Amino acid sequence: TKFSIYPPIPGEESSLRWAGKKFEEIPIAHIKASHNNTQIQVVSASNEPLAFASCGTEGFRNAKKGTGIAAQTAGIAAAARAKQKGVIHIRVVVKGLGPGRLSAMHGLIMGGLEVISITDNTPIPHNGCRPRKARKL
Amino acid sequence: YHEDRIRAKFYSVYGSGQRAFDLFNPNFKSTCQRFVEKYTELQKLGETDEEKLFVETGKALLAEGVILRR
Amino acid sequence: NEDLPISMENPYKEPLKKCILCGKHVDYKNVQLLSQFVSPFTGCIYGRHITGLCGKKQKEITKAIKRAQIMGFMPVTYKDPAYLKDPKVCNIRYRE
Amino acid sequence: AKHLKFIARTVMVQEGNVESAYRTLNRILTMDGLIEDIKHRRYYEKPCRRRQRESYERCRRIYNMEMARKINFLMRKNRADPWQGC
Amino acid sequence: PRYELALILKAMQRPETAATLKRTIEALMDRGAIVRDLENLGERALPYRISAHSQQHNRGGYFLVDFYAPTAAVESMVEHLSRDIDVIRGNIVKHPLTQELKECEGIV
Amino acid sequence: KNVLKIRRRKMNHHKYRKLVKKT
Amino acid sequence: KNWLKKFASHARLRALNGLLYKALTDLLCTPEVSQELYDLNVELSKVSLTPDFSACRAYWKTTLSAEQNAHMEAVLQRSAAHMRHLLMSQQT
Amino acid sequence: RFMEPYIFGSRLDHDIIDLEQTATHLQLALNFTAHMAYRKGIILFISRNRQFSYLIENMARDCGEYAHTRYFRGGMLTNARLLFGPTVRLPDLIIFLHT
Amino acid sequence: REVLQLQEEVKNFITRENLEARVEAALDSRKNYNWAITREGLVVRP
RNA sequence: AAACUCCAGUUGACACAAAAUAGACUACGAAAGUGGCUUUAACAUAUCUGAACACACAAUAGCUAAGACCCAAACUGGGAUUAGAUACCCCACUAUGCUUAGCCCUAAACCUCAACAGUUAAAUCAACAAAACUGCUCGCCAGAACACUACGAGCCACAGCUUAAAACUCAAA
Ligand code: FES
Ligand SMILES: [Mg+2]
Ligand SMILES: [Mg+2]
Ligand SMILES: [Mg+2]
Ligand SMILES: [Mg+2]
Ligand SMILES: [Mg+2]
Ligand SMILES: [Mg+2]
Ligand SMILES: [Mg+2]
Ligand SMILES: [Mg+2]
Ligand SMILES: [Mg+2]
Ligand SMILES: [Mg+2]
Repeated sequence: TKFSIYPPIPGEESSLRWAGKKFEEIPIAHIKASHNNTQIQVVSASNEPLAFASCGTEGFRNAKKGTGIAAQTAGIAAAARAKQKGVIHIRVVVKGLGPGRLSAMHGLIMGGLEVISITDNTPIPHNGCRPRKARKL
Repeated sequence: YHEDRIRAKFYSVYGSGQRAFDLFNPNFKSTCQRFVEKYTELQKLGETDEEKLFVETGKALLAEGVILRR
Repeated sequence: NEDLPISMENPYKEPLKKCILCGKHVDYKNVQLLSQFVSPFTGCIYGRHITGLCGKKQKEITKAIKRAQIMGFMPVTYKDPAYLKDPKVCNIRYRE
Repeated sequence: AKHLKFIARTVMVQEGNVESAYRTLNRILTMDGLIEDIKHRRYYEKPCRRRQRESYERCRRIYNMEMARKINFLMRKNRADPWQGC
Repeated sequence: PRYELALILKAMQRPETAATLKRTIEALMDRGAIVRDLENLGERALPYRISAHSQQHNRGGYFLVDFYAPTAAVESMVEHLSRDIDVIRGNIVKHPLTQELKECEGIV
Repeated sequence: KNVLKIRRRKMNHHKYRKLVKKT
Repeated sequence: KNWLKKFASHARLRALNGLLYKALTDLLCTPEVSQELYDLNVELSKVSLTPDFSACRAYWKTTLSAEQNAHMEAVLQRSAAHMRHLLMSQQT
Repeated sequence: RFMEPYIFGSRLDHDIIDLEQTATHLQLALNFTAHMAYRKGIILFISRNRQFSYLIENMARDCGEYAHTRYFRGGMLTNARLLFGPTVRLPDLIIFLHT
Repeated sequence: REVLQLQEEVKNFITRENLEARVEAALDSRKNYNWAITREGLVVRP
């Protein structure tokens, strides 16, 4: 069977399973990678918050907070707290183009969680609100 | 030239002849040129309907024994 | 003299090239056709350098896509998964 | 917000190759122009500056294509000298 | 002129859908329309979630109503569709067949 | 084009606007 | 503008250095400039601006192999101008 | 543009040179060349087409005339006195096989 | 010819009499406007 | 560093705001302008030219009234830097950007090319810009600066706009 890079459709029945569960039943790791901070939250397929860890909650402060190492630490801690609740597989959903976009995922993998799919949900307005003026630096 | 029209039709229907051109021969005669000569003869000894001339020329050339795959 | 060239239009003139949709009606309800010209992952409409369509049919497809999207016939942020296995007519490869 | 989730901008992983999937996602987001959109939307770009930028990029692309075509056309002559000596 | 009404109705049972369709066509006729044909495109999942009349919809029935009406009818009919509670979304467009398919000689 | 004429126009106008404010 | 002819024809310094370091790293993080550059995984060590602001020197960490270093250098030098253009277009 | 009067026509975007005019022009050119050779004038063939440099040099040597198929340094003709000597004799006729 | 075509067409228009029957028949029918194009410019029907 | 912690993340509900991709298109309109969807009206003239003031219009900014308020933001506060920094950087928040009804009538309002008709032959042609010209009409220009000024006149404008000088001075500009 040719591997399909596209996700399964919840309607159409598929044979892909992970620990006996379907795609729509796997927990979701929501990563928000801001410019100065990275926040990871693991939730269930039914939206029950299981674990939460950011670079700020792990002791990093100010400019150290928006680094790859801080995001890796936050991902490791989130993976640990989720492993304490029965999570082994996750679907990743990243939001933002901050420095910890990939480091947080690395930390999640290094903490014991298995990633089966990556999704991007960075907000892109189709011209809604007006951004701020450019800096005159 | 007038025969160019005929040539055009030929090169669109029977395609480029599998036989190759020899431009070094000052009197080289292609399959298209044979078709043109037969078409002109049929026009001069008969009526003027382009499609009928085309099919009659094809029939006469096939009778002569030259292969013409459409 | 009979051998002189005669005034004439080029008989060997090749027909002008036509786009794949030339002569065909583009309808906002034909979501299957419209989905062939949007990104599978983002639903963004492809440019003519990708679709290969002429200007008129590019405009027709763009207008039909916007109409279908706003009227509740087509998704906006992705290509409908039902049409992911249609013939690929766009010159784009994600190495997927 | 009102669309179905886990279809848009979603990549499946093959044999646990997470890095390859992430890089494919980056490729898709860049090829669809979403990365450029996000980066350009951080601060407001004035309409006149936007128009100038688009004009410059269009003209640069056209000029580069023409130069590349010229070089590709004149690369045919680049071979071993056939009349060496004379 | 000739118009096409694209109708996305609430996912209902057959009697309610029939009643809604009859009511819509009756409104069309009351506004001076000559209804040519009614086509059922089927019940399907909506492309996105639609909120109408304080209700959220994820599935709907797609119907087409071809008709001829005076120009003043359209606006009136639009208002009517805004009030019908069984109509998730209604749109009156100029009929696509009335648009002329100009012929092309190809790319210049 | 002569940019000095545009500069002189700028100076004269700015000087003029100051006077009307003062008086 | 008739582009065809044109084509054919200190505390502040430290802040700018840091800003440009972050900007260039974030540009290298993606295929925004080119896929060939992205596949190289070029890492930057620092950014230094000359005191008169005539050049921005971006120091890229070298690897152990030599042919890889040469290929990386070639790609980077070929892609410098596009990076400058992107940095100004994003209004960093 | 100035070659238009000598062109019979264009056959599928390829120009055809009217040979009836070529006959008269070649007649006049060959007559002039023969008369100059009869008068013992110096004849210098010139051509930068490297495919025919050897042939043109052989021909010039054979007919007892002169050839220049090589790079043309600035001032062969206009500055001949400095580059050959104060008493050099310049050609009486030059024939371009390639202009 | 326009008028003759329209005359024979009006015979199958929805009036107030056949509204119920026509609505039921439409509810018992399905119309498909979907069709795709190929790289050769050919239509593939669903 | 201030600021917030009625903070932050997921999910759901949810604009009087502005309109990714298409657009690598170069279209519409007298110009200004115009790039989300639908519908209704609808884009003058079967010679050409024809106005600072007549008749209609005219980006942005601005002025009256009422309304809406997400975001942005002149001003105004706080934080930081600096020799000073009330600028540049960070945070908050106004007039204003939006709707309705009236004003104001200005722009590098520029393709810095006046409108119509014609030619490509000449010496192509100061230069550069954007190949060189012809016929006809209207508008405008006769050294620089004083001067997008003074006075007069007109104006819904009152620190405003249009029109627009002279005296003194210079050999240049
Ligand atoms: S080429 Fe004819 S419609 Fe596109
Ligand atoms: Mg007039
Ligand atoms: Mg006057
Ligand atoms: Mg005026
Ligand atoms: Mg105005
Ligand atoms: Mg406000
Ligand atoms: Mg301009
Ligand atoms: Mg005029
Ligand atoms: Mg002024
Ligand atoms: Mg006055
Ligand atoms: Mg005044």
